[PDB]
Amino acid sequence: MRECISIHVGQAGVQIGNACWELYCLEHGIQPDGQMPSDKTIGGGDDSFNTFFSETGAGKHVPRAVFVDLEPTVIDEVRTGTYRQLFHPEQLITGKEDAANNYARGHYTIGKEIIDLVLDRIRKLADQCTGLQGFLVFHSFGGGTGSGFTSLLMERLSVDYGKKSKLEFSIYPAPQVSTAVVEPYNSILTTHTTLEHSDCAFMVDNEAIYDICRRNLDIERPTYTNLNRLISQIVSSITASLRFDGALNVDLTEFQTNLVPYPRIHFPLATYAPVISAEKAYHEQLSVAEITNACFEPANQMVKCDPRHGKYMACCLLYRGDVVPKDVNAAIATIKTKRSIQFVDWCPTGFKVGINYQPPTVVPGGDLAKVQRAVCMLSNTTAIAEAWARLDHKFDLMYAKRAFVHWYVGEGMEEGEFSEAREDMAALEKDYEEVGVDSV
Amino acid sequence: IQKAIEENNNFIKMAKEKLAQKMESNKENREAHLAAMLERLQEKDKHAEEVRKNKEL
Amino acid sequence: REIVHIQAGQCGNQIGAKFWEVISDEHGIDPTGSYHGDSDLQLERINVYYNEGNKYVPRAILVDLEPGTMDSVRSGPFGQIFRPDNFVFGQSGAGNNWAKGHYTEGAELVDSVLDVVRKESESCDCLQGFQLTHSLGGGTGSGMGTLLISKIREEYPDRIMNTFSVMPSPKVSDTVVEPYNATLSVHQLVENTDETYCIDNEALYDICFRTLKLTPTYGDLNHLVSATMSGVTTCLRFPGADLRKLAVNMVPFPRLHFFMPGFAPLLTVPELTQQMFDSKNMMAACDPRHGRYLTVAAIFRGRMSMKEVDEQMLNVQNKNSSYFVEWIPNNVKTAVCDIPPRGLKMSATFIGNSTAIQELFKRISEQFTAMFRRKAFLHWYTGEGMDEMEFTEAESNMNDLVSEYQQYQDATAD
Ligand SMILES: Nc1nc2c(ncn2[C@@H]2O[C@H](COP(=O)(O)OP(=O)(O)OP(=O)(O)O)[C@@H](O)[C@H]2O)c(=O)[nH]1
Ligand SMILES: CCC[C@@H](NC(=O)[C@]1(C)CSC(/C(C)=N/O)=N1)c1cc(OCC2CC2)cc(=O)o1
Ligand SMILES: Nc1nc2c(ncn2[C@@H]2O[C@H](COP(=O)(O)OP(=O)(O)O)[C@@H](O)[C@H]2O)c(=O)[nH]1
Ligand SMILES: [Ca+2]
Ligand SMILES: [Mg+2]
Ligand SMILES: [Mg+2]
Repeated sequence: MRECISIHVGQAGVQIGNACWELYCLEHGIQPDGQMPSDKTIGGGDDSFNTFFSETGAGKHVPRAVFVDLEPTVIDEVRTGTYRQLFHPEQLITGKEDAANNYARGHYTIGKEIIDLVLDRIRKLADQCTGLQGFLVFHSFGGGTGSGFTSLLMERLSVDYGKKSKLEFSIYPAPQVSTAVVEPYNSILTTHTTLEHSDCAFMVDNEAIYDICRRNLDIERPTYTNLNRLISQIVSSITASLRFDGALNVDLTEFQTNLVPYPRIHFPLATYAPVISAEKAYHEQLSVAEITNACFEPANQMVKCDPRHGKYMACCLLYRGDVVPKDVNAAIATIKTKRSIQFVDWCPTGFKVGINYQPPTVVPGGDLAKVQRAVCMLSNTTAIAEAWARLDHKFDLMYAKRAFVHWYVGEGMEEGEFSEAREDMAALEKDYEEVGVDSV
Repeated sequence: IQKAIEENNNFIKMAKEKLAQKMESNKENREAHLAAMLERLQEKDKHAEEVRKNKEL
Repeated sequence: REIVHIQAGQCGNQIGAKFWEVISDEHGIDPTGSYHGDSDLQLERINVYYNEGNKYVPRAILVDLEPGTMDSVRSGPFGQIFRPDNFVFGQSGAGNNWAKGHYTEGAELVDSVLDVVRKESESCDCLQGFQLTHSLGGGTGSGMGTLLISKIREEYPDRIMNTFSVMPSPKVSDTVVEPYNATLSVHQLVENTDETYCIDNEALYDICFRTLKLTPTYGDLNHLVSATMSGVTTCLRFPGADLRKLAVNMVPFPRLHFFMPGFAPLLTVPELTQQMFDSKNMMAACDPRHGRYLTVAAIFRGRMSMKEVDEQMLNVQNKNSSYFVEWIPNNVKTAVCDIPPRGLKMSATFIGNSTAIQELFKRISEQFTAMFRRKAFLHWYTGEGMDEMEFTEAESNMNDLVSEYQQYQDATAD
């Protein structure tokens, strides 16, 4: 009951899906062959971890996941990887030719050749669910598959599954490790098309995850493996309430009620702490107050922006590990007197708290230190619109000269789709301004 | 409750329709662009056959 | 992800031959086709250029209207590794006449060439596209080369087409009608190729004479071209982006797809980067500081601090911001390959879509109008069935190409 189906699209979505499912297996004591000795109910069960894992008669715990990419090289590594026995071959779908960082190719030319197959495979997983709750879609904004095919899939899922919840984990482009100059085009196009089909989207700025690995883990030039193992911790903290039980456990859907005041204002800012190397965690245990204070340090945000220059509409704290309410309430009291937490005048100023008692896990051989407690803050702040403004400005620079637009027109798109998408982003930027103004 | 049913079915309906128009306009535009390309390459062949015919004259 | 290679004309076949010698060595391939390398990285991307009795045969096609140049390929080094059926040659020759290559002596043979293309392409799991080596100053490489591109685009309209085009220079002039063959072939490349890398002989000659201090043979000029072509294809041939993804990010406007190559050294990362961006290391006779970069792609080879490469490429951009258009953010892409070239501990190759390339088209247009103003040597063309309008059309199209490069050189963000 209350099953969740994860969909991983394009390189970024797939490689992040690898990190997440490896981490889930470690958190639940699931072996690379899918065996879970601690699970005494063979063939099924309604345990909390069954929201993400189905069970076979042979005792294999199979992720409720689908990996999709328009070229095979990234998903081949999953087929021959450490967790090859974890996934049924039909959950790994591949084409032959990628989208070439072209939204049009991912949404139309190439994507329309595999979309029916992808939906058929998603349908098979949903038929195994006694009470499907919703989908989790992992993708990049910049890739042609991450942007184009994801938009097509989200549109098709709305048709085949009504208003069943769909959550996004979206990789916001960082020029540094980016290989696409047309990344702004693909970002605006996919955001516009998915906006009405997504209920909640967690953006992850690669540049923010990049700086956290350079500053906090002392990695000179982080790799995707470095970024994805940190991103998986955030995803784990967000999904932990669905995979684990607990008295003080607060379901993600309950946070979502507070995080989304209007359908289009569904982009929460995520902040995570602690991110510490082993060398620094040695003989230094970070308390509840320390990791909580770190949530309000902008250097720990998943998206580059300044909440201190914006207004809050919601503040959620997702703790996991050795944490009790007494300490949390004490730490929040301190922060309420030392920080500039300005709320809009039409929303209460309370902080919503959840505590999962299962401690955090780390991938063996990784750079992240194993800590006893951690926290993820989900806040709805107007400051996240800064990420839209930076991306919309780059869009405008290139589109004024119609740079690269012929690649999109050649695949069948029209200039009207560009202007239409850019106007939608303009309205979204205006929407975030309107919610911040005081009432009359 | 029937109003909630109606709005969900209308959201499904509009999505299916708007997507159908998108995938048709794109199919028509791409086929036209690719038809013009092959048509220009046909005029090069027509011009080439007229070059070889102007030589033997 | 296979690529189909094509060599056409005297220049095209000698440049292509050198190219296969260089990459064959890098992948541990001997002149007979066997693999005797020490690294598995040499074979991970081997299928991009080679087909598999536990042998590796270049996916190449040699074309020429005379057997002279191609016969020297079979006897030369690595001459037997090629597939004998992929040799397609005539006899009458082209006589350094574009009309003969594009209409007469070339159109008769073009069909048999396409047959070899179809056979090679049907053996591809997923064909990326094609690359052509040829010159624009001759007759076969220019005339028949442009023809073959138009004919391949008919059967493979959705495949990427690249060309390594050698531009004519009076400093190495083999003929006087070269300004005609170049302006006529440029008229074609503007319409039927996705990326064209302008290998200017004037630049190769000035690099051999001034820098290398060779008071220069075609073998010296080609030693530069083989190093340039090896660096360009590095990202394709070693693990660590397909032809379409590359073209999508390097070509902001369809007609402006002519690039300036660069190589260094002709040693630290700062020194290597500064030399690579110097006008003296450009394989095209154009000064980039007389225009602006629309896009740039650079590849570093060798064991070198990647963190240092990132900082040095951000440094050059910041200190030379005026030579990069502001309306294309993040238009410089860089890669690093752990495997160095041969004989170098670390090198760097770069390709730029710069508005300064108009200087190259201004030089070819001046040599063209100087002859077309008096109708010199026009009988070699009208005698094959051409008219004067076709010459003026090619002139007007290449003049418009210069105007467009200037339009975007002057464009501003505000
Ligand atoms: N965090 C993170 N970002 C990634 C990863 N892989 C790619 N990206 C980002 O994704 C963007 C490029 O899109 P990709 O996902 O690589 O491309 P794609 O979705 O497979 O689509 P196409 O390759 O064009 O068909 C860039 O901004 C990259 O920085 C990854 O493993 N982790
Ligand atoms: C000096 C580097 C040149 C190389 N480019 C690269 O190695 C990197 C760094 C990898 S990523 C990338 C881009 C465009 N990202 O967005 N540039 C390259 C190769 C290429 O093959 C052409 C075929 C005929 C032989 C096409 C191209 O256009 O750039
Ligand atoms: N770099 C270089 N350029 C060449 C070579 N051979 C010919 N060229 C140039 O190509 C032009 C002549 O074209 P060519 O290919 O020889 O005529 P074709 O036999 O009809 O294809 C002249 O401008 C030469 O400078 C060569 O080996 N190397
Ligand atoms: Ca069970
Ligand atoms: Mg991809
Ligand atoms: Mg010659």
